[PDB]
Amino acid sequence: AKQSLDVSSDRRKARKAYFTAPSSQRRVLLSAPLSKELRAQYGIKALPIRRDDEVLVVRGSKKGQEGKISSVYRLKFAVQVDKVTKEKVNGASVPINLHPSKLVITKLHLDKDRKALIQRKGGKL
Amino acid sequence: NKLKRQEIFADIKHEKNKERHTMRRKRAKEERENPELREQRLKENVTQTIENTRVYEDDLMRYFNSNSNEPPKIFLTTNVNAKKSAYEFANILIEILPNVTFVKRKFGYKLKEISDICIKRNFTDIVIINEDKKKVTGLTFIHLPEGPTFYFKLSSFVEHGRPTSHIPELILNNFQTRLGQTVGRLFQSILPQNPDIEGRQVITLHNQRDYIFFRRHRYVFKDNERVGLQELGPQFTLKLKRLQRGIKEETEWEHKPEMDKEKKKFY
Amino acid sequence: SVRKRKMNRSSVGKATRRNKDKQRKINIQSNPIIAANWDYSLTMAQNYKKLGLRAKLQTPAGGKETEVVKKLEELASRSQSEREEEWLEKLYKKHGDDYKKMFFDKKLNIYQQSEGDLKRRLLRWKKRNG
Amino acid sequence: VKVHFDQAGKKVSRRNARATRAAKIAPRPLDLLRPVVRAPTVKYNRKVRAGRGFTLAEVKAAGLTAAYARTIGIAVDHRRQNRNQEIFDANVQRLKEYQSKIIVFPRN
Amino acid sequence: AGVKAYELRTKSKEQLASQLVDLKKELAELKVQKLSRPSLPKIKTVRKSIACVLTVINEQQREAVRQLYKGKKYQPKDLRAKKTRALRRALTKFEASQVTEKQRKKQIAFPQRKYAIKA
RNA sequence: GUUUGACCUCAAAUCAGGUAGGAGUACCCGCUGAACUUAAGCAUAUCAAUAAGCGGAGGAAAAGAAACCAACCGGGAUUGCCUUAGUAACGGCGAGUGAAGCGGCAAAAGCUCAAAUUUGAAAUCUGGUACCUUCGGUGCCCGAGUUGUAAUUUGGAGAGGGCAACUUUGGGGCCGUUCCUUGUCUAUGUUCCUUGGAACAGGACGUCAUAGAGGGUGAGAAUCCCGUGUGGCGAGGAGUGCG
RNA sequence: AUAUUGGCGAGAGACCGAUAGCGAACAAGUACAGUGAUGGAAAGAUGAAAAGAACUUUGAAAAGAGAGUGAAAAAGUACGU
RNA sequence: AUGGUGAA
RNA sequence: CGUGGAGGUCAGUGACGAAGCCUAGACCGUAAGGUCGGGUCGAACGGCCUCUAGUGCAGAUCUUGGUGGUAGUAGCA
RNA sequence: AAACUUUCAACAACGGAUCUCUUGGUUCUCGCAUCGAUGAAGAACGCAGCGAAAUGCGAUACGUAAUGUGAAUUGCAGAAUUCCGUGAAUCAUCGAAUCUUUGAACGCACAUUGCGCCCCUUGGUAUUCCAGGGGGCAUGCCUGUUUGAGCGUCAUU
Repeated sequence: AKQSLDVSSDRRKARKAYFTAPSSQRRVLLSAPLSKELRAQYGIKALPIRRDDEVLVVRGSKKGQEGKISSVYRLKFAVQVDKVTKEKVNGASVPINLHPSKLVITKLHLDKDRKALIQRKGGKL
Repeated sequence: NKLKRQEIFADIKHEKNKERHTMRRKRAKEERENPELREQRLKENVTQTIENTRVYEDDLMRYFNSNSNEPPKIFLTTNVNAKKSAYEFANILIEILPNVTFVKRKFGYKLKEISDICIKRNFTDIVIINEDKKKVTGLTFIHLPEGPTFYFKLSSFVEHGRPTSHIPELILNNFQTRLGQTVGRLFQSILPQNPDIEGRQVITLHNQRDYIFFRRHRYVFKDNERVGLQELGPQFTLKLKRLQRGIKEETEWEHKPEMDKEKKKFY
Repeated sequence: SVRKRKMNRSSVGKATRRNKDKQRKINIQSNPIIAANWDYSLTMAQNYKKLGLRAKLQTPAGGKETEVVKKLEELASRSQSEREEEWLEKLYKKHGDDYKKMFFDKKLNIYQQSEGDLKRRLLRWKKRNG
Repeated sequence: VKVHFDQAGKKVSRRNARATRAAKIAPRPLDLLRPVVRAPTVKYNRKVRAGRGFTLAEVKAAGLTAAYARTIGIAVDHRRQNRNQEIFDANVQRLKEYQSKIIVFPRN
Repeated sequence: AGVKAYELRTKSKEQLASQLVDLKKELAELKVQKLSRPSLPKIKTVRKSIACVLTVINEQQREAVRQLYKGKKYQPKDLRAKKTRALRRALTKFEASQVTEKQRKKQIAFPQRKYAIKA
């Protein structure tokens, strides 16, 4: 239940806020959960997603298939996983737009600020 | 913005056809001078149909299926409390199948109790037609000893041939799959192994998908490498289900809608 | 509206202000003893009755000591200039305690102050000194 | 045609206003100590109501000064007069009781 | 690709002037070479590099003017705080808090006391 | 002295420092002011101390500390609400017009000049300039100002002194609280089966709840993601409210 | 304390749901008309993802035919029902 | 009627 | 009797197809209308006890949008 | 009989009703005070690798610097980035910048992209002149400041 007077439970305001969100807010909105192995190691449930990290697809037609994220399409609220590709009729390859809630991270890409992000959220690298 | 979108893509579609075919008129003109240049196009550029892109013993012959040794007697029955169209359908099977007896099925004699009678009376196969409503829908061929049993679904029947008393010649198409040639095996067995050549009657069983079409025709030979044929007999479409393996106890294939998802395979 | 239509359309953004929670939960600011003994879950009038102190001195329209002792606890707990002192030294050594002579004097008592003024200041002088 | 839709809104407005005045004027009782006054006109003279301010006379008889009275939160009126004797007695008793209740904090 | 701001802050007046001449000429060269190319990336980076150099140069003039007008009354209008018009009028903190001499005595003699009412 | 020097007045300058215009306009303050329409034609009553026009402000404005209301065992700045009341009163008594004091409440806060001499000392202020801890302080110079700038007084009086063996006493930093802006962390199934392209659906089995508001995710998701709920850790500012 | 159809920023509704609701949910005070003051509309929805129909073939073009993608084109940028 | 725009 | 929304209830119905749309289909109600089968569809909806209203159309030289007969006619100088 | 006309049915057309949706509107409530001669509101000319409106911006031109976030942008093409860091981004924040021609519009002017003046000036010996760069020159009124003028008044052995 809503207790605060600051937050709004309006549908119209909430849908607008989401669809007209900037790239920085869309980084947080495109968060993926970690697999049970990484959750056991790092002691953290979910993180925002980036490029050079591996992933396993849980839900959809491409069920159980895995790979490494090529590009976070923040405009379309999507990731494009390499080797998870729909072959066009002309022989060309087009990547499927997956959503990061349906994905699960298997192997993170640890940078300096990424290490700091884990340490902030109560982690142990 | 539909009003913007409508004009932009209508013009683009208009632009593309001009460009597509001006390329092709130049293609036509270069092909007039050199026939060889056309040949290379046909090699690289492929039509890529579904058939092209499909996603990929002797003791049996006698033991499960009827051979050319006896006349096979086929116990044609109907599902309980059926109406005019089922017997109208039985009259079309009364001609095509070799030695049919029609049995009016009067409530009870569950299934094994039937098998006891057709052991004593010594039948080879059982065939049963069923009705949900006024249309015919399902057809079930069973072999009486051992029990290899095939279920089928009919979605087409339309009725100018009027055939003779001469016995028709068999023809089958596209049974590469082993499950396909076990159904091809059924229709090799269940239909007559007599073919009297004269009378010129042909029964087909074409299967280019998982759908099997059976038709009858009249073939006329002219010596100029061509044959003519007129439509005769019942129009028909079948679907295989089950393969119950025992009399009705076991399964081997049983169609689900979990297929159709592949768009290919074809069993 | 004309101007509001542009502000929703622009990529400047709006000066978004979330200040509705702060309009209710106001912190007390003017007394530390109260700052410790003030239940914010309670209202204004309920907090006063909990303390002991009166919230209203008039008969209110409509219907309806742990801390106060600590206020009584905090209730339990000037010299003269250099010239003034040195000037009073001159008067005392000259006359002694003759205030009539002291105020009829011209040279030392320049500002013609009364007997009561001079003697009062001498009493304060006799406290800090001899 | 005005409609008072904000009856509920403005009560919450006024309550929060009192809440702020309570937060800023922490130990003090929001309002000043007003006198007790006999109402005018034959119709209402039986009624005794809250007056505006005391008087220099009522303040002087209580045992405090006019300028000091305002700093301790006693409303003082200067145009009101002390014609009645019973009103004068009631107000003096009201102030003396108030002076026994007050606890004026030191300036250190 | 392109210049960095912090690198240009250490440079002199003449060095940044020299860098500006280099970048203005280089950009003028690529505009001539624009007709030869269907696509040219460097034209964007150089434009922004000129802009960055000009910002550092202009900063150095303004900080120098502020140094020569170090804490003296009535420095130029282009260096004063913008705020708004009404706030450039309207009494200052000192001017508003400026109280008459009588009221200061009355504040000392009788200040608004702090009190509670019960026990 | 047929020079020269005080002032007063009128000038001047691309000098120094300022400031006024215009936009917006719902509310407010002024100024100006119709007609259709109502009583029977229309001079008042009546549309209307309206609309348009004009001028001027602000976060509110305006109003306001009585040359007030009352007739009482008196009230006591102003503003607003309830009521007084559709009452008094006016109106070819007709279209009708339409208050106010009292009472209940909301909110409450009062004061500054001009007025008789600082005359034992213009005690005052502007500006320039030099420094300083710069919404300013100080030194120095300049001007204003006696045709009166400061202190003291405003009827509630007040001042001059005398007597109390009377009583009280400024201001500046520092770290906190507080207020504003902003960042960050904080629970629990993607467990099986069915159906579908897809599960967020049905069924089975569990967890969290100060979180089952809301939104997203390939269909109705507390438990997938963001939030929500309760808390915590900060950063940058404001500030005289106090510790 | 009071007023407030403007501005700035929120929180809401037994409101309207594309001939309604502001004139305007969209290249809207736009297109356009008037010498000018001014007057001033129409127009939302493919799918989950363009996977927007490759490639063969009919025609200078305009459109078709085979063939394919998709759960469905019995959803085709003339696009939900 | 008010206020404005145009005008052999 | 019906329509939009509200409270309550039916642990109501519903991708195994809600709503809508048709239908030489069937049943009920004197009727307003209600219910069901078939076909088309693709996501919400209904009965019951109450509440509420911008609630029911054949007309207004009605408003808006669409489409005919006139007509391949007058006409294109 | 066919054709023709009409009626019904089926399948196509035409049209956009119905249903469902909704980054929109309307109304109510709450809080706050924030435009302009430091040049606003408004108009015009432009600016992106490829753009119509919209949005942003002013020759530093869909931006520059600063601070935070931490690795995209994406309609298409093409560059990038050392990605264990001064750092991708049509990101957020926003305090420093630039800020064309105008507009209360402000050098003089009428509707002249003309008509100039002064200061500072780098270059073409620049002593002549020539060119470039940069800041000013509107009106009214206040406080001054200053060179004056005035038989306006008085003083003057």
